[PDB]
Amino acid sequence: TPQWNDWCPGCGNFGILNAEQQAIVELGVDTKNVVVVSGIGCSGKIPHFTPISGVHTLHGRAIAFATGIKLSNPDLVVIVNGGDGDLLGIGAGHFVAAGRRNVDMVVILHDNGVYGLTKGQASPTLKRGENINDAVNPIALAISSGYTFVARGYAYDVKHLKELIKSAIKHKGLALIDVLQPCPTYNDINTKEWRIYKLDTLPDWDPVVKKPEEVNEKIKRAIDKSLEWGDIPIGIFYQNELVPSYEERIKANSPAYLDYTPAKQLIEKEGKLTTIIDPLLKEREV
Amino acid sequence: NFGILNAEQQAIVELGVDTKNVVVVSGIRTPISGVHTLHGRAIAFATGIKLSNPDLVVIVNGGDGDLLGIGAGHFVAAGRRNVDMVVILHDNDAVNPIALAISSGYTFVARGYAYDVKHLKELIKSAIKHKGLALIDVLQRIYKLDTLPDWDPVVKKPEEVNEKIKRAIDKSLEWRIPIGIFYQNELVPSYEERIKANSPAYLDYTPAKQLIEKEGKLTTIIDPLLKEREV
Amino acid sequence: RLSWVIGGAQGTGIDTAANIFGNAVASAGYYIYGNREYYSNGRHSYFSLTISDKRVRSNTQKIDILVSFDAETVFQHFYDVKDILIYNKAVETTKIELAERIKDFVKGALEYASKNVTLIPVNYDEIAKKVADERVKNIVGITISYKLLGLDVNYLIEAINSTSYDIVESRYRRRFWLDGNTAVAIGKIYGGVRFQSYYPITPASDESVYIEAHQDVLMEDPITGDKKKGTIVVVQAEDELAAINMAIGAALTGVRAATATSGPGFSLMVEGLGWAGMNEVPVVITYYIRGGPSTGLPTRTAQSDLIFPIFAGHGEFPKIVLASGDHAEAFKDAIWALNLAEKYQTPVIHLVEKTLANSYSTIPYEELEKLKAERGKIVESGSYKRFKFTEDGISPRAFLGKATMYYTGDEHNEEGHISEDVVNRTMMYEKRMKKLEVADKEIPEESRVKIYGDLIITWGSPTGVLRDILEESNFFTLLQIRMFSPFPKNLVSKLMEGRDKIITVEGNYLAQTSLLVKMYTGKDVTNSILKWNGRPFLRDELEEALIKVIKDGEKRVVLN
Amino acid sequence: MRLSWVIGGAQGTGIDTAANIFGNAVASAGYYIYGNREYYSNIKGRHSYFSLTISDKRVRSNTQKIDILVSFDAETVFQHFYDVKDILIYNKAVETTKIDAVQSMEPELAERIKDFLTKQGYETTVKGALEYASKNNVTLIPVNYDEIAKKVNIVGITISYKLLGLDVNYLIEAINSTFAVKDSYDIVESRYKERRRFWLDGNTAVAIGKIYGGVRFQSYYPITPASDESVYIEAHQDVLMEDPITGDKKKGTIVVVQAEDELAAINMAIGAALTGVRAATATSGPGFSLMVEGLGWAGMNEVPVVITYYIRGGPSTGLPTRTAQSDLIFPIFAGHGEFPKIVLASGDHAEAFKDAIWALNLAEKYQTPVIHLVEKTLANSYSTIPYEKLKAERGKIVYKRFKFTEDGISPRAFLGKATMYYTGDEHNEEGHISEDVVNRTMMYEKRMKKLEVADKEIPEESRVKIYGDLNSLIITWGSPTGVLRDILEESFTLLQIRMFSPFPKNLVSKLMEGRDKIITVEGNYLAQTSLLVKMYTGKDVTNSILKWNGRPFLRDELEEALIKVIKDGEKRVVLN
Ligand SMILES: CC/C(O)=C1\SC(CCOP(=O)(O)OP(=O)(O)O)=C(C)N1Cc1cnc(C)nc1N
Ligand code: SF4
Ligand SMILES: [Mg+2]
Repeated sequence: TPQWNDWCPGCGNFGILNAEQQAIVELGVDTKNVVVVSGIGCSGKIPHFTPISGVHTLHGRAIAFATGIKLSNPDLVVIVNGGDGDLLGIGAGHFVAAGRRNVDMVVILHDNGVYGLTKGQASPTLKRGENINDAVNPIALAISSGYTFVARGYAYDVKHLKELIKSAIKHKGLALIDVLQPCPTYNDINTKEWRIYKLDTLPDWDPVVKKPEEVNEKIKRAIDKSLEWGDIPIGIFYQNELVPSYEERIKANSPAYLDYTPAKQLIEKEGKLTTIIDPLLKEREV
Repeated sequence: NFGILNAEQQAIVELGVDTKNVVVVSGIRTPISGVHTLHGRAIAFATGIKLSNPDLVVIVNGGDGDLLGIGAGHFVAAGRRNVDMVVILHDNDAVNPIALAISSGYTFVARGYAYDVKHLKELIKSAIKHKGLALIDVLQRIYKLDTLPDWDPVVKKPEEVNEKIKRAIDKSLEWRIPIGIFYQNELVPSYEERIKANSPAYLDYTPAKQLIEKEGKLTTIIDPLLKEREV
Repeated sequence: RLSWVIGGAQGTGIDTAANIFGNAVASAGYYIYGNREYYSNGRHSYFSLTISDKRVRSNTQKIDILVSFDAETVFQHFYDVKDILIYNKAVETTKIELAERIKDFVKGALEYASKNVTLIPVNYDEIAKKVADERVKNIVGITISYKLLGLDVNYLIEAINSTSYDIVESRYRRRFWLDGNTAVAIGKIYGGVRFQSYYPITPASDESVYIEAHQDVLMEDPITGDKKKGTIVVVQAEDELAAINMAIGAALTGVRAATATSGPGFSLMVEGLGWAGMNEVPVVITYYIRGGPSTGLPTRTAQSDLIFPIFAGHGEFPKIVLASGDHAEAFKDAIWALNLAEKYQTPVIHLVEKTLANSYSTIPYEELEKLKAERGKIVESGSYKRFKFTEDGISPRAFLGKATMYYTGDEHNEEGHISEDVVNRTMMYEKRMKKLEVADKEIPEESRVKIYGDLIITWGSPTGVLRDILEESNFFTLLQIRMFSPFPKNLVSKLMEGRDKIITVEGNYLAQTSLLVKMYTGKDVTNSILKWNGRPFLRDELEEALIKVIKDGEKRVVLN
Repeated sequence: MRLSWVIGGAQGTGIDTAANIFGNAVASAGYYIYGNREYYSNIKGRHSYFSLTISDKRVRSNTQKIDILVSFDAETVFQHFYDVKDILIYNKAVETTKIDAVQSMEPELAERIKDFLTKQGYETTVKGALEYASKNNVTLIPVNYDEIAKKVNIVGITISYKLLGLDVNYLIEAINSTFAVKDSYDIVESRYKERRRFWLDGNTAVAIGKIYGGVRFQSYYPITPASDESVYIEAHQDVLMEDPITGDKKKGTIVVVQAEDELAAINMAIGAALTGVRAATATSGPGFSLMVEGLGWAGMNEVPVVITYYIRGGPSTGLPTRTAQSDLIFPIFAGHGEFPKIVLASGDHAEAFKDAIWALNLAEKYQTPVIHLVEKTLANSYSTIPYEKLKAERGKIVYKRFKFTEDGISPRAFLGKATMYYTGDEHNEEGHISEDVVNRTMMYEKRMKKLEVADKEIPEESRVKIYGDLNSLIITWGSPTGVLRDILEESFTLLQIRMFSPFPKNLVSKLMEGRDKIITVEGNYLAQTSLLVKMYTGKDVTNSILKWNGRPFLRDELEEALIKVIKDGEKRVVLN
């Protein structure tokens, strides 16, 4: 069990870590099947955990690693943690491509404003003027990419974060939770201190698609809400379970897929290859 | 293909740009120079060309798979810098270039049909002329936003951006298929302009024109750099 | 040994024509080695095959029979033609960079061929009008040249139906049609690959396209005989970075995962390769060597990429590298590569020249056939430490879902946690490197090398050309290196020990194989035969250059 | 007379400034310094230390053994107690602390110190370590930084400064020109100019080298050893240029771009170079692995570009903050398809500065990428450098961009100043795509000929350095060179390879010809330099001294390995 946590005193990650552990306990998932896949950075050092498996990746590549794990063994429950530099700079391509695919997994973004572990350079979420580059809009990009469950949360409201994380896992398809995490060591602005309100408050807020005719209308409401910043919403901006996951699209093609997954197939018995090649070779006889 | 290329020559001619300062960068004439780059990397190359010599006019030509597949990280990164150049896009699921371009934003975003070539040519002239990073998605039901009641995609006051973004995004979900300019916001400074504000000499003596050497002798002076390091 | 070429414009049934000819001639009982040459598109291509009594593993520059329907093909090939030249009469009076050089080197070209080639004009346009009311040049065509061979039309009608004659007069075991892509595809399927990810790239897409077409797979049991239905997941990644990273992800699960790329692509996978090496992950990359650098010659071949793949990646880590020489080996090596990956818990690069990918041949079944599985040091469960310190460097391998484990690209302790501890780093780095030393004692040197006759040192496709040069002329020991890491240094050195001429043959400017040979043995080669023009080695051209090396003592022969 | 000083501390707690103050003041009094920072891939909480050598004579390295340990906490004591030889300054207010108490220390380290101390055997407290120190002749000095903190970092360095017996008026200046001494000065008593000199680390030497060398476009992705090089360049991006024949000053700008990834970074710089600008990037192992595709295109289209490659611990993420010499064969043969690359490696701070300029000149002359290897030790080590007449070689500048010549080098025009075609696809003299067999053979040859020409025009003597002279040769490159030159001042021929491509074949054969003992010394496992030496010369090294533990070679440890090779033997000595 021993492994020491070297986050700075005060770091939004302590919160993400806590919400995520709690998310899994409460959800009654077999921890034997949980795998947390993380990119590079401060955020990448989770775990740090409870006996969960952890795959610490390459910078920007978590989503590609996570997709291979998931399609080989769809029983697993794959969570991805990455930094802002990670998922939206160097890994932005993997980020957009993943929404085309709709794999059942959770992507959790550590919205830091900075390259923390590399000594504080502006991340792709830092606004110009804080810095010569604009910030991207994570939630809007996810919706465009896109991306069948989307949400924002705050690392200093573990309660709310834990419930986002839970419904993201329950969600069948690719979820994104964008988490605002302060960095007392390198983000002088966006302290905490630094405003937040919850969408779930608003009188008639309904982010779930019930029928496919209300797709565009739910998108448009999610984009409007993604534009507020300065004096900041939080919660589930959009959700749509009518879109089939990638694993459902493999079945509509390969019925035996979900019954006999790649991770369970026995290619060998006592070092003897079990796969039948004979029609492949027969179709090529002279 | 033949038509998209043609429409680029003619916009260049019609805006009166000097052909010796045009570079066309693409993935995998007259006297226009061409740079055939690596797969999905044209924008990074273009960025480098344009920032060393801002007097050049840099057009990026790419395929749907080139940008927005392999190049999709360069695509969104470019939207953060707002470099004065133009990206012409020659159009499991598929992605929405317009929405991704506005969400990553991308300060001129448009759609043309591959013929109307007239209309495309006027879009290309708008893009070049536009101060910042323009994208034209080109398709190869259709109607022109240009011909609606009060369609004005241009932001002219800081308070209009939200309303302009919301309308562009709505129109980018229509599929009635809109073509034209969805969004133009020249209140966002160019990347070159942002360099100027910190390094004021940049435009009037550019990195490409700087003489770093006279007959084998290095003309830079480092003495003040070496003085701050003295024991 | 006869040498046949058909040529013309792309998408003009010249491929099906070639297919049929080759089916016909092969089902009679002869052997074929075929290969196609083409540009990146309209343009001109041709198919060159050699027909022979015994196994044939090469082509020739020179052409015995040339079938041609346009002026282009005559112009392209007339200089190489030796015996028969079938041509279209309708193009007899057609005028012309390749073209510039041909302006001094159609009538004029036949003028040249006469002085000395038998010259068969054909009323192609006329023959086709006589099929009416009853792209047909192609069939006669293959018919004229087929009766030339003096084989019974019964076999060539057979071939046409499973998809003129008398114009001219006659002049002259279980087996499989395999190309390199197909042979690898079928190796991987048989070898147990249940996850292939890839990005489309010219020589390598065909392999994954075949695997996806045959993803619906059937597995038996030797005991019960109970057959079970399986599925190979094939993902088209967004880029080559995604491709390896998916494969590596999938391998942590226990599945045999692979990918296939070519040069541009491999350069993008170097980061992933390093993670797999750091984390002791089995994964194989099929590396199709094509003309480089950079984009290079996408439709052409080379042997340019050898030292790079052996030494790719930015620290030190074990990787196994394996090089196929013919179509049968391509099928064997795919399976050997998987097993090696799993036994030594490390990435394996399987090198395959582009020449072998697209070229095809008639392969006799006894290849073979015996192929087993080795899953290495693998546990079901599940206190377990993934990277347990072990004498042979190979830690017992549990799979995701079966044990609590930690993987990381940072240096790590036995748990897989991050450690910057000086003692752990020394021990843990050594452990990964030991596995290569263990592979060197445990893989017999004689398996990493193939020896014919009894010095020419080579690898890959020129090996088959050099074997075909061990009947014609009274000629050497032929040493094919098969595994470059761990390199068989003691055996290669011993084999280099008692001779006057040591020649190296390879498709490189730098003669990389000599560089490697020298690095591990200290011994130099006496001569080198090189080529880098994007074209395979040819039987005749290589014969003549070998003479230059042996007669005139020429140190470095370049094949233009 | 060389003196070993160490100050330790938790990452984030003061430090840096404490070592840079002490270091400045000792240097201002005309003494020479070589200082090195050892720290974790961490921002706050882990143990860092600064090792400095003090000397009357130029110095190039550090030792395992310490003569003065300054410690303010308890972790420092445990981390180092074993290595102290003379004085150990400690905080008395943490004399009671157990090992089990110390949360920061990697558990694997904590065990070793626990037993040690149990065998021996003392308490497994700080006291226990301090008490071990005493029975190995270490003079303890108790300190009450608490008592002083309320009766009023600096106190620690001030005590150790008094131990030297130098003038307090440098410490002061050192403390004034940067931002107590009255008290701490008087608790223990003493126990022990010529030319301009500059403080440099490898990063700053390269950055200043690039600024002076004409670099006006630099792209980078943040990565630990090399984001400091850019940043420094960005901070001084507004630069002055003057020629003699007019005298006129003219102000310029170095564009520094923080790219989205390393692919982008190399691709922007290549892009910049077509324009005629001198362009460069800076990276480390993970980033270089991503740049290989770009290097290929630059090789193919004969584009000058320099990549500064800092070598950190690998493979993969590896040891982000630690050094190695692991990356030699890889950069030399990086890329598919064969193309000229020039590869250069610095062995000290001054050479870092000069090679950066040389690399720019070679890029431009042979129209090809140039990789400049700098170990991460050089980047984080710093030293007092004396005056170490340096020119520009813009090569063959002025239409067919790839016109054939016999030396392989085509006259170069820039974008804007001529109509040009560039492509990654094989191409003819105009730069258009050409699969033609004769063009192919000729064009591939022409690129490759450039390197044969470099092989002739660069003398072999400028590609190496030679020190000492004897019957027992040592071959090395990079930072151990400095360590071995310091060893030559107290009781062999030392050959330092500088350029590995084109490699100085014949000079190395020649120089190996009459010896009993040939020893490679390098921070890697495979002994990569020996493999290169054997590749090019056919000859073998007799022995190796190797180290792969993330730590630089140290003066005392490498001296004990030499003896153990030379007097004694053993083929292969692994440093601990
Ligand atoms: C182990 C520490 C290390 O080497 C790091 S950490 C790091 C962090 C980037 O910040 P982020 O926003 O993704 O994470 P944060 O630290 O949580 O802000 C980078 C870019 N790197 C460097 C790096 C750069 N490029 C590649 C390809 N790989 C890398 N590891
Ligand atoms: S740096 Fe910012 S992010 Fe990295 S640990 Fe210290 S605080 Fe948390
Ligand atoms: Mg971050």
